[PDB]
Amino acid sequence: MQPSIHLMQQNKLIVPSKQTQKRRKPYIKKHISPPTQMKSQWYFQHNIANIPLLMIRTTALTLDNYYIGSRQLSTNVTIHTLNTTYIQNRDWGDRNKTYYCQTLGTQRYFLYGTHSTAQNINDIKLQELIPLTNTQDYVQGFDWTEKDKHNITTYKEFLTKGAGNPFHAEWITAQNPVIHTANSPTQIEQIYTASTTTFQNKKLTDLPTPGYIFITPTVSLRYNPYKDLAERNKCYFVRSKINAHGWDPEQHQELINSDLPQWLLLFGYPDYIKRTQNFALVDTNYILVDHCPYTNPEKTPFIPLSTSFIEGRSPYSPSDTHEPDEEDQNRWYPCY
Amino acid sequence: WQPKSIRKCRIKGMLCLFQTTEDRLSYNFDMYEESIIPEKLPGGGGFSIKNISLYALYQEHIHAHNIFTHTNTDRPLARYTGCSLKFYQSKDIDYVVTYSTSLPLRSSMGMYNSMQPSIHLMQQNKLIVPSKQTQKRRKPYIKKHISPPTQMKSQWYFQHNIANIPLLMIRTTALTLDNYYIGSRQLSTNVTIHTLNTTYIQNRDWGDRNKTYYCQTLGTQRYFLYGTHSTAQNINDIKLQELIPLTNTQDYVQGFDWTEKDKHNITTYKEFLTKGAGNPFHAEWITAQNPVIHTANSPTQIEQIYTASTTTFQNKKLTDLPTPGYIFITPTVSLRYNPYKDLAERNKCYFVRSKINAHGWDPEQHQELINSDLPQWLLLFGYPDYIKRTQNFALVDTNYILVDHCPYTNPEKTPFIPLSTSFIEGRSPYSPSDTHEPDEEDQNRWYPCYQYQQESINSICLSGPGTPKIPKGITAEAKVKYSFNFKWGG
Amino acid sequence: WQPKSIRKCRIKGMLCLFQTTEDRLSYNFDMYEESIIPEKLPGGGGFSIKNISLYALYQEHIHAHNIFTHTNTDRPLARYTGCSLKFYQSKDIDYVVTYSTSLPLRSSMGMYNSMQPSIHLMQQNKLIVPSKQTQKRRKPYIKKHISPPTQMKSQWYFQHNIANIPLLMIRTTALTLDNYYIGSRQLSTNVTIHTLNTTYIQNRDWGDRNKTYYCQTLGTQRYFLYGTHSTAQNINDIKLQELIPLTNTQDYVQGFDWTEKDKHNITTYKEFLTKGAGNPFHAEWITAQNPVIHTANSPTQIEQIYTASTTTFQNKKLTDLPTPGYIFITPTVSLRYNPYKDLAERNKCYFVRSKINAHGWDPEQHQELINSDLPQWLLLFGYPDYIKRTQNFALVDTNYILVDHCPYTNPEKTPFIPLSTSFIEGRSPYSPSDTHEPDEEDQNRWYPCYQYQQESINSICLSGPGTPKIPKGITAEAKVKYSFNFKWGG
Repeated sequence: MQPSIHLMQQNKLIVPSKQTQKRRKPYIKKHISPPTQMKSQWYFQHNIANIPLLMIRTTALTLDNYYIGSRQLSTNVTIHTLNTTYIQNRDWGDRNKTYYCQTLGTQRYFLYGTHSTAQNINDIKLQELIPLTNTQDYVQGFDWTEKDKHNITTYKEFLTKGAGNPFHAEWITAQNPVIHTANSPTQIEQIYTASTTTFQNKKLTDLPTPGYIFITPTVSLRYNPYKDLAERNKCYFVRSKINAHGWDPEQHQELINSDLPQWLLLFGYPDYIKRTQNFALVDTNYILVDHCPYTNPEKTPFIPLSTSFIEGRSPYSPSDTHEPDEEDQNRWYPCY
Repeated sequence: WQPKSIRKCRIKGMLCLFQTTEDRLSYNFDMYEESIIPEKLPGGGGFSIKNISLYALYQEHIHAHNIFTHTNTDRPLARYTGCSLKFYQSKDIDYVVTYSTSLPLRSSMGMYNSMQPSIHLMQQNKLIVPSKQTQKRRKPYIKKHISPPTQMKSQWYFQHNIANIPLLMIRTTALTLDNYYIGSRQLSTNVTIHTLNTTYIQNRDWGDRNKTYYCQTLGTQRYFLYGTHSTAQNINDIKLQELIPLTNTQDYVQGFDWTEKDKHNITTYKEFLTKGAGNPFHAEWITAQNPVIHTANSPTQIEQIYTASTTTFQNKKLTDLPTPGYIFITPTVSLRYNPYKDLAERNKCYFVRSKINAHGWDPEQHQELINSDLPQWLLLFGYPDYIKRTQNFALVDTNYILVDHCPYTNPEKTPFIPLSTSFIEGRSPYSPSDTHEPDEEDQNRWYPCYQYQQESINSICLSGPGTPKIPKGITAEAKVKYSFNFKWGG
Repeated sequence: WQPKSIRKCRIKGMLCLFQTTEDRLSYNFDMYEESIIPEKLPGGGGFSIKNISLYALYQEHIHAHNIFTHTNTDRPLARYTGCSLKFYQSKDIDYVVTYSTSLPLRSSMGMYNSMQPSIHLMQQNKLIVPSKQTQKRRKPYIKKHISPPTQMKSQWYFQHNIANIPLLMIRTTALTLDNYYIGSRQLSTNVTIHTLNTTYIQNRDWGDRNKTYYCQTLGTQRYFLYGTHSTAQNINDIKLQELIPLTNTQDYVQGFDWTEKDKHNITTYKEFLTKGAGNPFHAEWITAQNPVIHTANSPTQIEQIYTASTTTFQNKKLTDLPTPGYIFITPTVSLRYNPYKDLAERNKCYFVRSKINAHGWDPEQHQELINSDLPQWLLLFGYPDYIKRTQNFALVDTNYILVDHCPYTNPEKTPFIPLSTSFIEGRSPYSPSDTHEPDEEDQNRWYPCYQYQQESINSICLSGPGTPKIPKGITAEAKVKYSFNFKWGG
């Protein structure tokens, strides 16, 4: 149905716009025969009521700006994506359950935001970090120094109230430094239950497991349809409401596409899935994924992210509403 | 002796000829669509060279831009009959086309020079495509039948035997029949060209933290440029503490005075030269907005002086340097040029390496890569892209730079040397006004180099007749529909 | 621009298409006439692939099978016009023909599969030649004119420049339009196939006097087959002295009991295994006419036992071996198969090396040499000869063996493994009944190998539709007269 492949289809009909071309009569008229199965005999009411008589396929295009619009700075489209090398947990949307980016073996890993001005990773103080500990909540978090502001008496209240959104505008893009580690905040729980005021001498390296890496949640890929083909690229849906890792299909192997380049391959695929499979919620229940080796920055599996979600704004609100709307305050997680 | 089974087969698809813009007016498109163009950087080209081959058509079908009327599977025999081209009218730009079917179909230096639109119209057997704005036709396309190449006879051939042989070569470029000799807001034809001041900037070795930059070397003595904030017009009273030497390139750093010693943790003047170094090409020094003094100082002399005593500079004057000569010399000058006042009695252009510690602007690479007998606005057109496609130099964009000789400017220097306005005003290329500083990527490449010639040589081309002066920030498309007739067999 | 002197020249001669027989029904003839076929061994083939070239015609003239109307001496220029073929009717067999003149004329795996007569008739642009018995025509030959290859134009060429280029490719096979789905004495369609019992015979390393043969190796334990003459059905009371181990292959030896110690000058049980070894594939053990017991004995255990004491075996029982398990396992089983009950939902066939000490019947040589989606009676047809001509393996006949997978037999084993009736009944191939023992030459090759698959895979092909079931011991000829038109020049 994508227009550029649609024109190649035989027995087509183009309708030039009045701006593109001025015709003598502003309409194209044709006679269409009945379906070849339906003979020219008589039938009852409510016996041919639901039988289709004519099926119309239409799409929009522009014969003038075929390969490029006008203000289009370039063809060179930027695609935001989840950093799938470290964000592998598909279970979001729970106040009670903390969010771990990935689980290697039986150890969970977490992302921590900090405001440290020192580039060293070992001197960053444990008080300054702002753990995620949740999703679905567009909350930016705050430092341990803000203990008095939110009526905090213990670090448990800090994690319940001072939790920050990993996907928040100040952390999704890594505008502020964010550190991935194997901290397992239960370790900090034990440390401050032993003594919470002793954190003045607690350093980032004192955690039982080493590894403190600046890992951004999302990266901006650069892509180009003229440089992209279809030697192996593929796309499909995966559930977003399960506590399982990996981005492989587990739902329906009949709902995998492949042998077209990305700009064609994506076209109409979500709506097709909506109409054919009738999944639980489609929009809210799960998410779409693809595999494309033809981007400048490439990750075996990919994962779109609208610019609105990356810049911290509700969808389809261009610039005026800089914060997520009232309705989506309880759904701000990677979702269709 | 026709084969047993034949099947008529057509190939129908839309081919995007070029997407051009003001900042990308005179570059070859078809070598840029294969390569990824970074976002927020205008690309494309105002002219394209097409070598349509059967393997190229199959590759296009892989990208899903065309269809086959009948598949060629298990029919190795092939037979070519001819092609039909439908040139669609662009909405707001004008393009002319021409096609050839000779034996070699090898692009040459003369062909790319002749690709410039005003000389392209003079070429015989042309075809103009008026834009819808320029003229409203009955049918918004020009259709013609093109015979196969005259060498390729009408016999049968194998698959992957005529795969790479060209069947049709298309030459296209953009123009504007209305604003032929001038755009509209074009204040005048009177184009300004920034150039390196080649009378004193003669060293071609940039891009080294360790090695200082000397503008020129006469005999065995090196000369250096120093920036100062002195408010006195006298050249002898300017204090030695106030000067800000260059001592480096490739670093967009503006420098600071000796009075700022405490700010950057400076204990010796060596730390001053390592940290307080300034870019000679910086926006506050390239244009000579602030005074800059050329001399034969040889900063090792100042090294000796302050190793003797650094605090004694309160009584050290500019004239105390062992070698005299302190001249206000701007790094770059703005020439005024006019294509109607310029001819081709001796002008010439060529490339020279930018990564060697040698002086002079003469060619030393390839005497076969010199052009001459056309005026500048024609002579430059497509010349860089020609060099990219033909010679395959090391990096082209980064390895070296282009130079010309033109006696027809108001201010004239035997050899010249473009400089895009972006590089002169201290901004990354193709960023119009918002990003006033060089980007993150080019912080380690801010030296005179081909990635900073772009807009200047493009404007030199643009000043010539027939250039499509479109509004800034808009992109113009040009689509062509191709129908190749084939007959698979076997 | 015709040459100065031309001379019309024809080439007339008789070409023997194939001489087939029941035991040689589905092999390519034209690769066997070049090689010497030993006397008293039927040869030929039921189908032939012909690549008639000018050099081939000259070679035929060297053998004096044709004539030239006019000599080509001192006339290097050549011109081809066309060929006329006269297909003579065979006396008592039916053959169909087809011809192609494409560019490559390279035989493929699909072509040789499609060569089987019942699928060959379905091919378009065919030609049937009824036998004189089947039908009496007015003129006992079919004559047609065949155009030159469509790539070869009607221009002039040099000698030894078109010498090796094919001019005409002939595909032929034998059939019988009368007995299409069944012969005559054919008791039934219900063909019996002997096969190696692959559930326990899994070792592919045969043909070594020094190395003993183990049927299979589970983990690190080897299993062996033992023949005995015990008249008691109990498996635990069978005495250890009565067993006759294999301990070798490639030797058609039946073995003997420990009681025959004196006959062969045996002093120790090592001499018993060196001399009293028996062939597991021998006529009295392959079919399990005499009981044979599979076990995990590992004869080194018996070595230890008799080195401790050899005369104490009077009290040694079969159960005293360190590892239990004594199963009556026949080396080969007779499957029943039917082409009308067999399809192609998953069946497959391929070759595997027979001269390696490795287990399993999976392919490890070439995944490009697997066939599948045809029923067995088609799938096997011409496949060995195709492999001979295309891959040029080490020895084909002796180096390795063929295997298939077919779930459609009454008794079914994931992988299968033909075995000609001759090898199962202990006789040399192609010797019907007179020579009851393997010949002198094959005394040192009597192991499962391609030289013993012949009649079985041939019978599998024969069971299919359209096979010319001729009487045993008769040979059928098929002669074709070819007339090539040429024009020498110079």
